[PDB]
Amino acid sequence: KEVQSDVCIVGAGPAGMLLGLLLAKQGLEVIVLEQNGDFHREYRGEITQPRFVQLMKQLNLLDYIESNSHVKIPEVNVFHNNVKIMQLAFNTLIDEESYCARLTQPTLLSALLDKAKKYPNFKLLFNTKVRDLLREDGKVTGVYAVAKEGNLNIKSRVTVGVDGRNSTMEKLGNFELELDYYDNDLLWFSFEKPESWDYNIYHFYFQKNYNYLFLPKLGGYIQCGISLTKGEYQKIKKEGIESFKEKILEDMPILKQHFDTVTDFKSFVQLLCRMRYIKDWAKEEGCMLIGDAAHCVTPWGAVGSTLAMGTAVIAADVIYKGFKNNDLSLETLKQVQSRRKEEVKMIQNLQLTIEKFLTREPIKKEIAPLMFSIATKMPDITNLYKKLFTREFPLDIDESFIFH
Amino acid sequence: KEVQSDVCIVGAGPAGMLLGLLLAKQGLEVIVLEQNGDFHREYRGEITQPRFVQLMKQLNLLDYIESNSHVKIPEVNVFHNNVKIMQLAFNTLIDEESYCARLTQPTLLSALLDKAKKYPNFKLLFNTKVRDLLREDGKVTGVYAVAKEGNLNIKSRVTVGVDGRNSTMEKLGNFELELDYYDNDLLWFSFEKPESWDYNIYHFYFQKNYNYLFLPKLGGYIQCGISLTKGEYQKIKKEGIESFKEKILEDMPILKQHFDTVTDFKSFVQLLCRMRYIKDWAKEEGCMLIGDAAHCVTPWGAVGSTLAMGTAVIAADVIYKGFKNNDLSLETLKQVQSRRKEEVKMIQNLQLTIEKFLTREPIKKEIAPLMFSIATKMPDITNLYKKLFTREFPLDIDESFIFH
Amino acid sequence: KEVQSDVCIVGAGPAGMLLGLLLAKQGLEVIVLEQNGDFHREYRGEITQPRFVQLMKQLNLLDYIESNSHVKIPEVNVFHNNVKIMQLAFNTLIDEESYCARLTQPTLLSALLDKAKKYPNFKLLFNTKVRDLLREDGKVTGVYAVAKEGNLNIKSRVTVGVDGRNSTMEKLGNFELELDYYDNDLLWFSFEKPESWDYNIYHFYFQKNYNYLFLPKLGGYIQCGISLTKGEYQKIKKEGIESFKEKILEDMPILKQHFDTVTDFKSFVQLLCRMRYIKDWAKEEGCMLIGDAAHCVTPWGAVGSTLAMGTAVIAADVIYKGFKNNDLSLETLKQVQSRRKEEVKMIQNLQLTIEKFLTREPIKKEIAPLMFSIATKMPDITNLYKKLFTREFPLDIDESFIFH
Ligand SMILES: Cc1cc2nc3c(=O)[nH]c(=O)nc-3n(C[C@H](O)[C@H](O)[C@H](O)COP(=O)(O)OP(=O)(O)OC[C@H]3O[C@@H](n4cnc5c(N)ncnc54)[C@H](O)[C@@H]3O)c2cc1C
Ligand SMILES: Cc1cc2nc3c(=O)[nH]c(=O)nc-3n(C[C@H](O)[C@H](O)[C@H](O)COP(=O)(O)OP(=O)(O)OC[C@H]3O[C@@H](n4cnc5c(N)ncnc54)[C@H](O)[C@@H]3O)c2cc1C
Ligand SMILES: Cc1cc2nc3c(=O)[nH]c(=O)nc-3n(C[C@H](O)[C@H](O)[C@H](O)COP(=O)(O)OP(=O)(O)OC[C@H]3O[C@@H](n4cnc5c(N)ncnc54)[C@H](O)[C@@H]3O)c2cc1C
Ligand SMILES: CCCCCC/C=C\CCCCCCCC(=O)O[C@H](COC(=O)CCCCCCC/C=C/CCCCCCCC)COP(=O)(O)OC[C@H](O)CO
Ligand SMILES: CCCCCC/C=C\CCCCCCCC(=O)O[C@H](COC(=O)CCCCCCC/C=C\CCCCCCCC)COP(=O)(O)OC[C@H](O)CO
Ligand SMILES: CCCCCC/C=C\CCCCCCCC(=O)O[C@H](COC(=O)CCCCCCC/C=C\CCCCCCCC)COP(=O)(O)OC[C@H](O)CO
Repeated sequence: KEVQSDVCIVGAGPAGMLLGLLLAKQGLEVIVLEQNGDFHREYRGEITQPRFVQLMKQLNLLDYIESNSHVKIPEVNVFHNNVKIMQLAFNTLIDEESYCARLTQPTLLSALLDKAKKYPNFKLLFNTKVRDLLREDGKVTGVYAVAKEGNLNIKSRVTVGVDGRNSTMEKLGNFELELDYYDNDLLWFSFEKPESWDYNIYHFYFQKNYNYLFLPKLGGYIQCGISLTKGEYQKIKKEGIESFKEKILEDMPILKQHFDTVTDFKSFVQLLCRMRYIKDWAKEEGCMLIGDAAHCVTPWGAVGSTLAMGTAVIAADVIYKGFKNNDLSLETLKQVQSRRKEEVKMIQNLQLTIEKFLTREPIKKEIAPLMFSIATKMPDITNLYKKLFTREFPLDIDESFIFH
Repeated sequence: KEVQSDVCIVGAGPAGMLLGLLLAKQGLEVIVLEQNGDFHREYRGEITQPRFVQLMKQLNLLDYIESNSHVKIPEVNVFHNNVKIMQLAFNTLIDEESYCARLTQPTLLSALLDKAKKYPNFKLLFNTKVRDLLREDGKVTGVYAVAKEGNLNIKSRVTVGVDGRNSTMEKLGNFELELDYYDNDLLWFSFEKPESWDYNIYHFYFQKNYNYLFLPKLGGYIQCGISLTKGEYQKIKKEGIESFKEKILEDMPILKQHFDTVTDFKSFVQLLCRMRYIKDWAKEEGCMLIGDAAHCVTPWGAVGSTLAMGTAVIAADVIYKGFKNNDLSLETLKQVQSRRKEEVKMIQNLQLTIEKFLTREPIKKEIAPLMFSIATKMPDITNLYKKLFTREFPLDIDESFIFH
Repeated sequence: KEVQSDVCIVGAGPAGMLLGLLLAKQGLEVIVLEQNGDFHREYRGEITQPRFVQLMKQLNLLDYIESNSHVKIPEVNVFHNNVKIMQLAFNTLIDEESYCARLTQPTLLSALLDKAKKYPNFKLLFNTKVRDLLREDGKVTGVYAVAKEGNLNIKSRVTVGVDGRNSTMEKLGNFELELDYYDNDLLWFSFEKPESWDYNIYHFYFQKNYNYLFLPKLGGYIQCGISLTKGEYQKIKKEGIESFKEKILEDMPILKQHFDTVTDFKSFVQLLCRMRYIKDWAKEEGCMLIGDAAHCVTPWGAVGSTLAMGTAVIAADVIYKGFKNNDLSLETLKQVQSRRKEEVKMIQNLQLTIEKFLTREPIKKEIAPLMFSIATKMPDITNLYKKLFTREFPLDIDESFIFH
């Protein structure tokens, strides 16, 4: 059918969903579309940042978010050859409360949906794959989508895409990619937590054969990612499962119990560490790109979700200002990028610098952990930690967006 | 009065001058405006790069330029506490001709002008500072300038600004700065060459107090740049000339003879190591920013002039193609940036990495040279050399640009 | 025959000898057996630590030992390509007197023997090589040895093995060895001291071909050790003496006068840099392994003798406590290991980290020296110096062990 509204957010991710309710409490007609059936269809990570806590307290949602199931990671540890080389507790970064949080994306999305659906002007449609844009009169008037019931021409003055790195809307509008980075990947597998370890951990190991990352998998497990170069996993698959198991157990002898029942490669998940940046997030009238669709980043420090959420809150700010001033021009849509540009670019440069440490070249794989140990012992490093984990000042938002 | 041409180039530096004649030999009408009375008025540099040799040989200009006054520099040396830690002969980078050169901008510009003025369709005006842009019918039509003898209203299909880092057309057209970096400065002074030293040198020194750069100043002298942090030269002036002289002679005792007659700071010249990148070099029809006005860089590797010249060559190719096809809109003008983007950005990122070694912070200052040594002993380092000093492939340009 | 006492110490090296007299003044019955004829038979080193001085002045023995012949080494220097990269004066590590000391093991052992022989309950037998343990009634009750006159069945409640790395009692009791490290060796030779050098030196040199160590050999000479990889010595011997001499003199031209008279490999002495750690030093009643037989280490920093002496002091404390308490079970003998474990493991890990600098691999050999320079320029290097050279707190022992 034909339904008309004010804001159409393609994608029900953590960003759009946030952008879903921030406008919903402002009295705007909001429709949020997702192609999936729910938030459980795809696993998009669990670890968050102290920046997330900062934003939740800034929006006065910290207590409501904390009431759900979560785990507080107090610090991050880096080991070299099973010897600790760096330690950083998140509570020393800012005076207020700060901590990493194992908080599943489905649970946070469910909480946001529960809070948002109390507003009648909010409509969330699942199983709705957007097909194209109603680019009419030289501007984006709405979107043509298929609901699965029928075909919808859903019109809105603003159409915002948060479709993630695998965004179809990136090419529906002529959005030019000015940064496409893909150099490494991760091999994820979950194993039962050993009794010698803690559950609330955030660990990175430099070892002889591979580099490892250990995170608190939901349910009392430990979720470990092995860092590999792009195009190296199929070489390992050809080389044989036995060699991979031997090289892993030589590096991490405690994984022997889990690998005793491992005999093949299909228990691992290949995560592609992609990073992207759109040349201009808004270039037409009524269309703009925020979230992972525009500034997706690598999962080092768990900054991607918080970055998307901050960009979504800035976009809600700009959209509300445009509605109040009756000025939703494209130059108003440039404001979102002009405000998030410094944060996003600084974060992306930090991620590039961190990814430089993951080199697996003959001499560089051996000099990287020592380089990391030198870098973490500089007196400046603390500031860098803040640049990577906290927002120095809260995002300038109107007091109307604060929840009570 | 009323002067009508095809191309109007504001700026007669090495880039525009090249763009001045590359189109001039194509048969187009070219007018080049310069505020200075000659090329000798400002000192704009001496050192070139093997990229310059590659570009000259590609255009079949190498013999003509090499017939002038130049000094071939075969290698760059780096020292730590007066002990060499790095060496690189340029002839090993590529199989063709590869060498740095001492070549003053005035003589290169004089050679280019001598070649260009033989074409009747090329005109050059000196002491003609551009004031306004003749923006009419929603597009840039020409420039209003003052010649010192009258007020000229020059009309041309293409108006190209190569004004340099201190560009007046940078704001006449609303051009945005995507990057603006300024972290260090160079204190330049020339001293007579000691008999122990060679003339065709390119030397860098990590010393106790200051880092030094030595280049062959024209006339049998040696020009030295002392690297300082931004805003630190005033502190040095306050502290006194005697302390500065003592710390300089402690680092480099060979400078004693020159400093025997230095009693004040009015002989050193301060250079601001600014690096800039324009968001989009073409944003209006009939106007464009290329060269140092768009992608000015730091003087680490002598890449600035060659980069500007390559941008000018690509711009000449694009402009000639557009004139041939009778299509000089904004879309075709936006091709120069797309064709120079990756090279310019890679060079700027390498410059940022190199400038990271110039830190004067308490702890980082003493380990920075050693880091540099570790950098120069990597197996990959030679590729980096090829990325910094040479061009992998010649510029994709039409055959009529080759001189005979 | 039949000899019955309290303590039987197999081995009369610096550790056991110390524990030989510490218990002797407690009134216990002690026999110390040594297979050698005297303390001059085997060269066991000359360099001590400030830790040794701390231990000697803790027992009120510093003035007695210092009355002998010794050379005070005030500092340790590290050079790279004949240029000093590190300096450390030991007196800045603790407020008390702190220095290294060239003190020949025969001299210290003779002083300890002279102090101990005044006690009639102390008996030392040279040329009495132990052969077996009298393990009876499910526990060790003594030793069967041969004195060169007769066969001695020595009976003692406590039997302590300090036989060293070549321990013959290491396998008499099934002592599990949980760390067997051997990666490098040292080629030792003594040469006449040049007048340009100081005698009391502790010098390390990173050079082009080999790494060198210079110590004050007794008699006004200089003891030099060339660091080599395991098994490389016989490759050098096959390659020829002349090539070895040329590569040595290229690295250290000051050695030309000594190497003018060198024409064979029979002047150098090969020392194997082994480092062992027994899993548990006490596993049954009436037997124990301490000292070099338990925690042998590499000779970097001169830590082995002081570590063995400290272990012997702790073992004497535990043995006296058990004898006074009348409790000499396995669980009270485990106290020595439980108390020395942290110190010994910290020292051994530091030795591993130091030995990592002695790599001779193609590219790693060149970045190792200036990797050493970086680590010595860290803000926390002084804590590492204190941990590697000094003891933070004195060993907790009774006043009865203090000499008067
Ligand atoms: C496999 C994986 C693992 C990750 N792990 C972590 C981690 O451990 N820690 C961390 O901090 N971050 C992690 N991330 C990143 C994190 O998920 C993102 O930063 C976050 O999702 C940002 O929100 P978003 O809405 O922009 O992205 P997404 O939530 O991924 O946006 C995509 C959403 O839009 C919908 N959609 C897409 N296209 C369409 C369309 N055409 N029509 C309709 N709906 C559409 C999808 O159904 C989905 O709901 C991970 C991401 C992935 C892909
Ligand atoms: C002190 C100094 C030293 C340098 N040393 C080196 C070096 O050793 N090596 C190296 O590789 N690079 C060096 N450079 C950089 C190098 O000079 C530039 O990168 C290069 O000239 C770029 O070419 P261009 O024509 O775009 O710039 P420019 O040479 O600056 O060209 C701009 C010209 O246009 C004129 N102009 C500006 N505005 C107007 C206007 N409104 N109307 C009319 N004319 C106008 C200017 O007067 C100037 O003549 C140095 C620069 C400086 C300032
Ligand atoms: C060549 C060399 C150079 C060294 N240089 C230094 C140095 O510069 N600085 C430093 O701090 N350390 C040095 N050391 C190490 C130092 O000698 C030992 O760490 C130290 O002696 C430890 O004390 P210990 O008595 O347990 O060892 P040792 O003195 O080696 O113990 C062996 C003793 O036990 C006796 N013994 C062994 N087996 C039997 C048996 N079956 N029956 C009877 N007696 C037996 C031997 O006769 C000898 O007296 C060096 C060692 C060597 C081999
Ligand atoms: C080399 C033979 C010995 C020569 C010395 C002779 C006798 C005595 C002097 C002993 C000095 C030994 C210095 C050891 C330095 C060292 O590695 O210690 C470290 C130094 O601290 C650092 O982490 C600083 C940077 C460390 C750099 C890596 C050092 C270990 C690596 C060795 C390999 C070197 C060759 C290169 C191989 C790899 C190339 C591909 C201890 O660190 P920590 O975490 O315990 O504490 C921090 C510290 O206090 C600084 O803040
Ligand atoms: C490797 C993955 C990391 C695993 C844990 C991830 C999760 C949490 C931990 C987060 C902490 C990460 C911080 C690492 C330190 C770091 O990036 O430092 C850097 C230090 O400075 C830099 O810019 C370093 C440049 C990039 C270094 C690349 C690493 C080189 C390693 C191996 C390849 C060897 C080839 C080079 C050898 C030559 C040496 C120079 C941050 O720089 P900055 O300018 O942003 O800030 C500087 C700072 O404030 C003080 O200098
Ligand atoms: C220093 C001023 C310039 C002096 C030279 C003058 C003229 C010409 C010579 C130019 C030679 C420049 C080469 C410098 C090395 C360099 O850029 O390498 C780098 C090597 O890798 C890096 O990114 C190194 C990190 C950047 C430098 C960090 C700053 C180090 C100094 C001080 C801060 C110390 C704390 C931070 C430590 C970080 C761990 C390394 C470029 O990386 P890449 O991936 O592009 O290339 C890899 C390469 O093949 C391996 O090295």
